[PDB]
Amino acid sequence: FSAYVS
Amino acid sequence: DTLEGSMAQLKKGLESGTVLIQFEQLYRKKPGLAITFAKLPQNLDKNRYKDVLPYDTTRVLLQGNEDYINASYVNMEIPAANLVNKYIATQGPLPHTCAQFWQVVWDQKLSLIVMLTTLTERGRTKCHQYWPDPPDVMNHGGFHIQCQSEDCTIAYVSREMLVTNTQTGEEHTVTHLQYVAWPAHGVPDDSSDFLEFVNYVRSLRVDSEPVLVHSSAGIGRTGVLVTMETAMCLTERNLPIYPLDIVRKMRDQRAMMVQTSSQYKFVCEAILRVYEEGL
Repeated sequence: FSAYVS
Repeated sequence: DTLEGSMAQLKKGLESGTVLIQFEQLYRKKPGLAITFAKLPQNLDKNRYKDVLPYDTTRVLLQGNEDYINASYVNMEIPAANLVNKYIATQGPLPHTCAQFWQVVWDQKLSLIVMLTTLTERGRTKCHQYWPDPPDVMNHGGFHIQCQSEDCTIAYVSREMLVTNTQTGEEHTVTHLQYVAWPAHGVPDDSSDFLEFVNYVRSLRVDSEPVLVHSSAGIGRTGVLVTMETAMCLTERNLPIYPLDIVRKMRDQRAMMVQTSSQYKFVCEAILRVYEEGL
């Protein structure tokens, strides 16, 4: 799952 | 202080650089607020982003229904005006969370949805299309959904949706506004389109009733919108505006609202603009 802040 | 004083301070703080320094000091998530349900195994893939999760205390619960949704109540009080602007702030629905999304709209009979994202950006999906292209009809979570009209302006699309509970035949209508000129992690492509849009959303409110606002993650662009609506309400009533306090009060209810310093700088400059226009 990805991070939004990245 | 006064509206006049708060604005002198904002103007000086933007030239001084201290307004941004203090924004970068502010916590992104309120320390000590439990985030547990969002991290349960059955709920992890219901979050579009691993780091954007609702607090237990303000997460939206479905009526008579245990299903989790990544959505938060965000209420902005202006007590010196006996006023509360209610929101439900949420992420862009995933293919398998559209049923829960529409269930929130139905539970609370929400009449207004504000979507601050395009469906895709740079070949990547940012939000599932949870409504059908007219005239098609769509099934979600035991609701039939159709788009009764669709009209594109410069910066956004206005759609009217009909939601039908299939078992009862009861119908509900919803206005849906999709702002398409505002990239993730960035500022609106045009500040004047943004300000007109925000005032338009204000005019479509029905008292007591939350506005459902979402983007991709439901924190960056949604935070800027919520800040601006709050500031507009305050400026019209000659009440002091402290954007840092506004951002903090949002973050106490949904973590990370207003994502970047550029977004914060944008909204502060827009607040000064509207103040200078109102005299």
